[PDB]
Amino acid sequence: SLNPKFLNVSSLIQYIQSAYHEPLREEFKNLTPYVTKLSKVHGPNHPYLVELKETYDTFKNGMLEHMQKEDDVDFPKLIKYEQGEVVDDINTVIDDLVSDHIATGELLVKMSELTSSYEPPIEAAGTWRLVYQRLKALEVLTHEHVHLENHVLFKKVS
Amino acid sequence: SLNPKFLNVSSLIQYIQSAYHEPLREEFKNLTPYVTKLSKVHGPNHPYLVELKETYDTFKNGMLEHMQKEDDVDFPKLIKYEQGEVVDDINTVIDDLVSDHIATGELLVKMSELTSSYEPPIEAAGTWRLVYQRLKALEVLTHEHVHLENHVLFKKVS
Ligand SMILES: [Fe+3]
Ligand SMILES: [Fe+3]
Ligand SMILES: [Fe+3]
Ligand SMILES: [Fe+3]
Ligand SMILES: [O]
Ligand SMILES: [O]
Repeated sequence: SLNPKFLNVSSLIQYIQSAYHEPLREEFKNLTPYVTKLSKVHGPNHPYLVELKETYDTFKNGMLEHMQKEDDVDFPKLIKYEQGEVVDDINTVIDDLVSDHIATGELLVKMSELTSSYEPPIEAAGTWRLVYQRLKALEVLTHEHVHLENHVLFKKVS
Repeated sequence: SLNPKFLNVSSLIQYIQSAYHEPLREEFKNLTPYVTKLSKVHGPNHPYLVELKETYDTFKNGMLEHMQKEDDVDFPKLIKYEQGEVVDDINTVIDDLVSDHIATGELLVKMSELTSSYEPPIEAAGTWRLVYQRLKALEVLTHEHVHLENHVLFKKVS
């Protein structure tokens, strides 16, 4: 099995973008209608599901803006720094990306708290259980993703 | 641990170069003196150690020339073929690389036969036991190396 420590900065970035950023965008497109439906249908009975929709939307919009910043501005800066060019704001860039990750992590903590980890009541059927499983999988994937960035990619440039 | 289907050709090549090629060159530099000393001290009364020295040398020079060919000429062609440019000898390239790996593999089975699968005789000590340990691990390392190229890297482009 392949050890990410041997990748250099630009391969680690290509890997992140293929394994994490693009599947994340696609899962967001696919999953948001279901979160919205769950809120619309059972939110009146259960107000924590409306809070879940809004926390999920905030989580999603933050992640999309964060991945666009990484793809368009900041990952290219890490690559330039690895090649020997002068990059000021390199620790500014790293610190803002770490701040973004910490915020995303606390939103995941909140979503999981809202759903009692991701345990659906016996009242739940179909769309409800789908949303819970997908949100749990999105949390696992996001944890792996930001751990790769924080403890491998950023350590190679700091 | 990485999933190779998200590494493109360029990144997987960089991976192989950091994880196998450069460590293998370092290990050849460090291990050769010990092989030469084992054959010089114990070779006279144990001629299979002299045969082992000559087989190891052949295996090692073939590996070094083969990795040079991949790094300087053939891996860049795999990357160009991934990137759409015309590389009308790609299959020739892959066939010669596969044939090289076969030849190396057979040199390894020979080295293993000479050493009874790298288990030292009782009367061996020190340098003799060191050489068998290091050769055993270098065979393990080389099989992984060759399997990654043959069955992951070369299948991305053929
Ligand atoms: Fe990211
Ligand atoms: Fe990130
Ligand atoms: Fe190789
Ligand atoms: Fe090779
Ligand atoms: O991220
Ligand atoms: O190789």
